[PDB]
Amino acid sequence: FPLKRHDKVDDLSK
Amino acid sequence: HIGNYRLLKTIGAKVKLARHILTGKEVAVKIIDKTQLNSSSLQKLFREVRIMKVLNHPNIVKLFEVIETEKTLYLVMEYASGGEVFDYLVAHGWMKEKEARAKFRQIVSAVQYCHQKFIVHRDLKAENLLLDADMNIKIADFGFSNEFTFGNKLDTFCGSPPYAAPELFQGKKYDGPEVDVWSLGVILYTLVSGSLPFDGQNLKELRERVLRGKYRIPFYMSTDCENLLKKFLILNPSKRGTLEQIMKDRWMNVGHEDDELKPYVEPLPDYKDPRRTELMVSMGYTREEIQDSLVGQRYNEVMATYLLLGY
Repeated sequence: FPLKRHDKVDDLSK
Repeated sequence: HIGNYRLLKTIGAKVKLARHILTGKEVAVKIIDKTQLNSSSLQKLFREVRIMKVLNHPNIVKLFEVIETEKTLYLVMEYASGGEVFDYLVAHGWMKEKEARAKFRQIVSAVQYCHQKFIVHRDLKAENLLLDADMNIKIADFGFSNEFTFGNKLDTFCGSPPYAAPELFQGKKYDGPEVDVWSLGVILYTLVSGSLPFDGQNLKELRERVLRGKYRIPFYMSTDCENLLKKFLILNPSKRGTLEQIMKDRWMNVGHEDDELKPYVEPLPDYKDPRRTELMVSMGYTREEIQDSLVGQRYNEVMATYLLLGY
């Protein structure tokens, strides 16, 4: 998949 | 202007390029407004600083000095002028396996060393891998990092989705190092292809894909790189390779017949270098305060000058 920035996330279980 | 630093242009809390007035050395200064942080944030900020002070590795961004005022915390950091691996990948598409291996040996050394110091990074990603002027890796951003013990699974499910181990998307108390091992697999994939192995239109797609744990192997990828990826990107955390296992892998050591990758050995401290000490004495410091600053690992102005003279 294309390289792109994602936001950091404190709680990935949601 | 702040302490012994002349502040120059913004390069990124604001990050400003600066010059250390006494040594003339270039540094990156993080300027952080404390006033508008909450207790939780404040707490994590002290933790991040404590962690940065412990880490001393050639492929980890070095902390030189901590300056505090009522309203502002300044972190004086090593400056990596090559920018992020992320933007390097966008500019060059990808790395040939030989270049990828040069970066990835430095990445793995750095992270395995964090683990030796009982620190998990938790946000390993292309944007957090910086490049210095000589195109060496400098790992940055310990904002999600924590200390760990083996007698303790960790509790907080922080990361960046495309790099995050599937146990983190789940509710699952986890062994910290193993989370960084997964993220390293994703990095390896992105250095050699220039693309991410797990993504989708939205995060629900991304999630599903990460949890399936299936990713596509492009036809140009060598058999060795493919087999290495299989040791990182394993759904069950307890059968992901260890970083010490992974250091001995064939892909890691192609062209390094005589120099297998092995765990980094932290150099003994040298707090009494005659050359640096003399220079500082003629700047007006005394040996007594150099000793107290260095032995106390104070990261004050004295310690910073001593460090900057050796850089």
